[PDB]
Amino acid sequence: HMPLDPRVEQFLAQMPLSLAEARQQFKQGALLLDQMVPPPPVDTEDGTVVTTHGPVRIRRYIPDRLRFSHPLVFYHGGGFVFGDIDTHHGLVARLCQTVGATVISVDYSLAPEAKFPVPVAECIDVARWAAHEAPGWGLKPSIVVAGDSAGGNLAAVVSQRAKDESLPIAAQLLFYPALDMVHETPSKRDFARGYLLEADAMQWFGEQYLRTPDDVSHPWASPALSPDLTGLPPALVITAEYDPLRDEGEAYAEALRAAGVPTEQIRFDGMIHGFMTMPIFPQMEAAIEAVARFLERID
Ligand SMILES: O=[N+]([O-])c1ccc(O)cc1
Ligand SMILES: O=[N+]([O-])c1ccc(O)cc1
Repeated sequence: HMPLDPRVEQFLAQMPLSLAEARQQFKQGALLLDQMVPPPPVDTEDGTVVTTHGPVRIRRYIPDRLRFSHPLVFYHGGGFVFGDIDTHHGLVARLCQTVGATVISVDYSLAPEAKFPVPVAECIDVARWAAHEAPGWGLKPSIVVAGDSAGGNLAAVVSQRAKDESLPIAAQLLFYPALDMVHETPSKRDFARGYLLEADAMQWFGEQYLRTPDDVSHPWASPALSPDLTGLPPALVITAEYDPLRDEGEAYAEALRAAGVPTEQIRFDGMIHGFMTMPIFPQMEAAIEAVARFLERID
């Protein structure tokens, strides 16, 4: 369908290890993008949450002007293997300042050192911590969960587990999430080479994160498999046109909508996976404005 965005096209055309080296390479790429398009200044405070699987470092972002009445809890992407609070600073800083929201960015345990479902547990525990702390920040105790890619998987799973875990969640923001590790979709078949997120990489991420191949069918790995989506938190689902994960994201949004979940589904045309941590693309800021607009309607 639609042409590639021009800046995206140029980026792809200009594109060209041990685990430690690969993690460093990912961090170096994130730094370079931040150097090209610097993040907004923002007040932050570091801390550590005691979870059921150990200490999890967090960073709380405080907006210049607080305008949104729920804390956001943000889970970074990176295939469950890469990324951290610093790689996703450019996005989180902008979410904080544009929405005018307190944001808790989470440094959950990475694979393969920690395996499925450890980060899911951690992410629930941090969300619960935030809900407990919210009144002392002058906020409502119901949280908004958010994440990109693998982080969007975590946000979606936390949301599905929330009622069972007595966790109050007001909304879920899924940025090009991974949701279905079982089924091939047309986008996954057709866009899995040459658009930054590759088939070989996704297979390797699964090998690092999952305990055994059978885990693909577990709903905490593949939340799109869950048959009952009724009563789940209001959902914003942002996809990229030329992303292998596009179709599972959009299908999940359709399923949420049909289950009576208030859902906004936005495809950014001509875009690729990862664009909301790539500030060289104006669509990153457009999508952050979509977040602000969506969250305005929650209260
Ligand atoms: O393991 N997986 O299926 C994944 C996980 C993350 C991602 O960005 C793509 C695929
Ligand atoms: O690490 N593992 O056990 C795996 C995980 C996923 C897969 O598709 C095959 C093997």
